[PDB]
Amino acid sequence: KNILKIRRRKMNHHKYRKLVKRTRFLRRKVREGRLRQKQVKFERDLKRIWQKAGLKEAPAGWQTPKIYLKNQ
Amino acid sequence: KKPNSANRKCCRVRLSTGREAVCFIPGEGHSLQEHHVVLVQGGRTQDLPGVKLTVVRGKYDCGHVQKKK
Amino acid sequence: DTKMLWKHKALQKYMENLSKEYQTLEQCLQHIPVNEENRRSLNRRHAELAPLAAIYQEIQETEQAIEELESMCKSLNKQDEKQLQELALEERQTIDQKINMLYNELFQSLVPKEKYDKNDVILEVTAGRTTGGDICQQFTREIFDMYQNYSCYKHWQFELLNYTPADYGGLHHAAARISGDGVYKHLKYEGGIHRVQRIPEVGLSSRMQRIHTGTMSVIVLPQPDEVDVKLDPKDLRIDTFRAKGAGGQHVNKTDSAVRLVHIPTGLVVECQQERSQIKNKEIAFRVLRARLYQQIIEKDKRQQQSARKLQVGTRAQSERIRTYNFTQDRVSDHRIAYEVRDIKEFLCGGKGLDQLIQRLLQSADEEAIAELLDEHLKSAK
RNA sequence: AAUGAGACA
RNA sequence: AGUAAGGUCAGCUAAAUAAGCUAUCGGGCCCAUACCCCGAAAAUGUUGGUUAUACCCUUCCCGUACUACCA
RNA sequence: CACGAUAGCUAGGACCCAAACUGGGAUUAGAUACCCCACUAUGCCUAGCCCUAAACCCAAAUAGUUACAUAACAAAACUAUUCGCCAGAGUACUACUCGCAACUGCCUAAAACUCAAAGGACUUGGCGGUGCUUCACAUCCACCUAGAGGAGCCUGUUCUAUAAUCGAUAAACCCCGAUAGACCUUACCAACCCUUGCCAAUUCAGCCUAUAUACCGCCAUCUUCAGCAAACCCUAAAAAGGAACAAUAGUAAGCACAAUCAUAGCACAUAAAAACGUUAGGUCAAGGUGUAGCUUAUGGGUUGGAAAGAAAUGGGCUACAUUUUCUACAUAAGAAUAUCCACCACACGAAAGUUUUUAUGAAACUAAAAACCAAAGGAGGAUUUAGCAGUAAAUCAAGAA
Ligand SMILES: [K+]
Ligand SMILES: [K+]
Ligand SMILES: [K+]
Ligand SMILES: [K+]
Ligand SMILES: [Mg+2]
Ligand SMILES: [Mg+2]
Ligand SMILES: [Mg+2]
Ligand SMILES: [Mg+2]
Ligand SMILES: [Mg+2]
Ligand SMILES: [Mg+2]
Ligand SMILES: [Mg+2]
Ligand SMILES: [Mg+2]
Ligand SMILES: [Mg+2]
Ligand SMILES: [Mg+2]
Ligand SMILES: [Mg+2]
Ligand SMILES: [Mg+2]
Ligand SMILES: [Mg+2]
Ligand SMILES: [Mg+2]
Ligand SMILES: [Mg+2]
Ligand SMILES: [Mg+2]
Ligand SMILES: [Mg+2]
Ligand SMILES: [Mg+2]
Ligand SMILES: [Mg+2]
Ligand SMILES: [Mg+2]
Ligand SMILES: [Mg+2]
Ligand SMILES: [Mg+2]
Ligand SMILES: [Mg+2]
Ligand SMILES: [Mg+2]
Ligand SMILES: [Mg+2]
Ligand SMILES: [Mg+2]
Ligand SMILES: [Mg+2]
Ligand SMILES: [Mg+2]
Ligand SMILES: [Mg+2]
Ligand SMILES: [Mg+2]
Ligand SMILES: [Mg+2]
Ligand SMILES: [Mg+2]
Ligand SMILES: [Mg+2]
Ligand SMILES: [Mg+2]
Ligand SMILES: [Mg+2]
Ligand SMILES: [Mg+2]
Ligand SMILES: [Mg+2]
Ligand SMILES: [Mg+2]
Ligand SMILES: [Mg+2]
Ligand SMILES: [Mg+2]
Ligand SMILES: [Mg+2]
Ligand SMILES: [Mg+2]
Ligand SMILES: [Mg+2]
Ligand SMILES: [Mg+2]
Ligand SMILES: [Mg+2]
Ligand SMILES: [Mg+2]
Ligand SMILES: [Mg+2]
Ligand SMILES: [Mg+2]
Ligand SMILES: [Mg+2]
Ligand SMILES: [Mg+2]
Ligand SMILES: [Mg+2]
Ligand SMILES: [Mg+2]
Ligand SMILES: [Mg+2]
Repeated sequence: KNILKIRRRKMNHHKYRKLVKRTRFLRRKVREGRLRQKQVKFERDLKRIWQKAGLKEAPAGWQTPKIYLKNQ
Repeated sequence: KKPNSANRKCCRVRLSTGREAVCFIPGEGHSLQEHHVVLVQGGRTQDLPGVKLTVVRGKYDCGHVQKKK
Repeated sequence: DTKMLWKHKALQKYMENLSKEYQTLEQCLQHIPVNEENRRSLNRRHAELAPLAAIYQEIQETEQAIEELESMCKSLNKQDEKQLQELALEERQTIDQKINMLYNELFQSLVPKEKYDKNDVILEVTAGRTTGGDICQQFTREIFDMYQNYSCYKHWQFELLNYTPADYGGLHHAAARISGDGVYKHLKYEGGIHRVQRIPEVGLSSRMQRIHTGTMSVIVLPQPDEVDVKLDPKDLRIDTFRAKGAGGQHVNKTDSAVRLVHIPTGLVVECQQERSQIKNKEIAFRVLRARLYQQIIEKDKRQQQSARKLQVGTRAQSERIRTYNFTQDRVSDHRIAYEVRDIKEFLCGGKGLDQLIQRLLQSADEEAIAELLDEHLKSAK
């Protein structure tokens, strides 16, 4: 019967939900690490825009927000 | 792997592209030593997982199988 | 026999080299004013080859006398026929009597290099993992009792160390120490995998009487000798340097530290714990002895692990040194291609296993001697 | 009242 | 160094009325093993002294533990 | 764009009762589970978030047809317009990436590598601590009688032992091959002899040498179970199945059961029978034989010798008495009776052991009788065997070799 496939998917999900719990703080470090590079790479993309347009400095009053930051 | 059990004479060589791969020696008996030059084909051995190359007998430092004498 | 062994060209050629070398030793000493340091070395080498050179010369004289037998049989007269059959048929047998003494002594005096043979050996048997059931576990018990009875036949001493029975009347694993004079000599080629092919009779596998193949692994490890640390002032350099801490005037004006340096090894042990140098010196000596003793044990572990992880291998039927086929009543060793019948007596130790070991050792000597004779040519070329 | 099968098509 | 402090069945505990559980040995139950039921065996680290012994003290031995500070 | 059970988060309020987690009790080898008791998050109201389900009627929306036509199963088959989705299985409701009031999260979603399969439905068989109905006449429970396990002895295995057989070894081995070993038997061991070495012949005799996993023979067993096999027919296909008596696809023969026969009337009962198969069940050692091995030796003959029981166990005989013991004797008798004691001496129970003698035999080590001797045993732990009437039990006798 099809139960031979639901059980196989049950064990994999049950083992994955223990791999996250055992190494929860390892994922916390990596997630924040990827978020910093995500923000930094976004800054370089905006920095490329104004440099190629001929300007020397970013337009006055423009401070790039940290979109990938925890807020509410 | 079962149900086929034996001792297959293999070797590990580094190819001309720089990669290092596992190869197999067909036939019975060989005199291959370390730092010898051989030629490898693209055949595969069904019994051995992972092995996907075979040395072609009769080229460079490996000769043909020697008849019993 | 020994005559066939001598007829090999490698053995005759090597003895020629000894004959040439032994004569060459005399020529250099008698003629050349050799220096005293070099002269003694040749003198010692001259004495060593003195029995070997004489043995080969007697072989040549004996071989030449055989050539006389061929010539006599050629020139045959009716009256001389009786004389030759009464002399040549006796001289040839007499010649065959003498060559046995020369050839046997050559291998009894050469004595290929041997080591250990006087250290207690631990014999470990396990349960191979190749087939389900107790066919392999039950078979482990039989061979374990085979060696135990074999030790009594060889007048050895058997010391049980570990014994773990299995659920279905078997041996999961076991280990014992065997002490004697020739333990490691005889029990050197018994290490490997012993395959068994039989129809189950007693045990869990007896529920279905179909021929099954199982395996078990035997580990033979020579246990090392004792340890006794020997130290003397020649091996220790003591640097009475100062120490760092908080003692006011006392620390600034006291060398309350010891740096022990083991000259033979190079180890540096420094103790600066207490206030007095006497306390520091006492502890430093104790630590150096303890650390040196630990190094010896770790050396023993590496040697044993590098040996017990070789005989075990991957625990597969592909590797095996002996196959026990109860179905056809044969016990065959793959190395020597020697097959023995009557497994019932073979598994009870005694002469059944002793006879097999004798050919294993003779084959070992044959391989080493044959290679050495070629290696003599390699050194000569 | 927990466990067991190896070289049978 | 000094001081403290302990050794008991194979193992771990409580008592000195040397016991309890487990392990070990024998048997039963089951197709066989384990569980389970039944029966038996088993020790006071060491020497000396403690009416006489043991729980005590002493000697030997192993191992455990704290402290080694002001200049 | 808007919404989305339940669980979960943030803030405030409510709390009868239920209740993850946690604590106690019990069960179990262990029970951080099922069962019992207590109580928290929470289930509830207001405001915000999360956006996941077997979110399954596993069947998409709108118009229709009952024509064509049964893979299987299920909820019968199909046409028109349109959108979404699907390219072997495992890796994978995963890694990396984009968005998200999410931060142990959701959505999107690969590859390296491994295998030649994964998967849907069905058929027969086996099994089920699945349910319903019916039934065990030695039988599972309830229940009857006599015994085994406790002791001695006899005998058979395992282990121990020796230079000194082999085979059986869950039910279906264990007074088994043996209705039978002092030599012989005998196949075992230690020595010492013989090499056309039984016969008409043979570059051949001989082998208790290996293989019951090559076999014929002769059986064990499910089994006092009723089913097996061949011919033929049927099925909108057939792996297979084949009955309804007021009958709906089956038919007549073969083997087995049945009937009959034996135990000198019938009856009943007991014997005898019990197919096809299952366990590669037991037997190369009744004998024969395939294949493999030996051939001045694994063959043949002579002489002597296979002891011994630390210990464990199975099946038996004799007991542990008063329904008994002893004597006479067939069954209506006399006497004894573990206790008393001022001393004594005593019951039941040696089958064992010592000594003597007889029987067989060339040889007694084997058997039997007597005298002496009087030990364990005071109704036997867990557990377990047999029997439904001339049966259990008690007692007597003969025969096979
Ligand atoms: K069925
Ligand atoms: K009995
Ligand atoms: K005889
Ligand atoms: K035969
Ligand atoms: Mg998985
Ligand atoms: Mg190929
Ligand atoms: Mg293939
Ligand atoms: Mg070429
Ligand atoms: Mg060329
Ligand atoms: Mg298994
Ligand atoms: Mg287990
Ligand atoms: Mg919701
Ligand atoms: Mg909710
Ligand atoms: Mg809620
Ligand atoms: Mg949160
Ligand atoms: Mg709240
Ligand atoms: Mg509440
Ligand atoms: Mg409540
Ligand atoms: Mg609890
Ligand atoms: Mg719903
Ligand atoms: Mg769906
Ligand atoms: Mg839908
Ligand atoms: Mg739609
Ligand atoms: Mg609509
Ligand atoms: Mg519609
Ligand atoms: Mg159909
Ligand atoms: Mg397709
Ligand atoms: Mg794929
Ligand atoms: Mg999910
Ligand atoms: Mg995910
Ligand atoms: Mg009964
Ligand atoms: Mg009786
Ligand atoms: Mg008894
Ligand atoms: Mg007995
Ligand atoms: Mg026997
Ligand atoms: Mg047997
Ligand atoms: Mg014979
Ligand atoms: Mg058979
Ligand atoms: Mg009939
Ligand atoms: Mg009749
Ligand atoms: Mg009748
Ligand atoms: Mg009958
Ligand atoms: Mg009948
Ligand atoms: Mg068989
Ligand atoms: Mg059987
Ligand atoms: Mg048999
Ligand atoms: Mg025969
Ligand atoms: Mg036999
Ligand atoms: Mg034959
Ligand atoms: Mg003979
Ligand atoms: Mg008994
Ligand atoms: Mg009987
Ligand atoms: Mg009587
Ligand atoms: Mg009377
Ligand atoms: Mg009496
Ligand atoms: Mg009497
Ligand atoms: Mg008597």
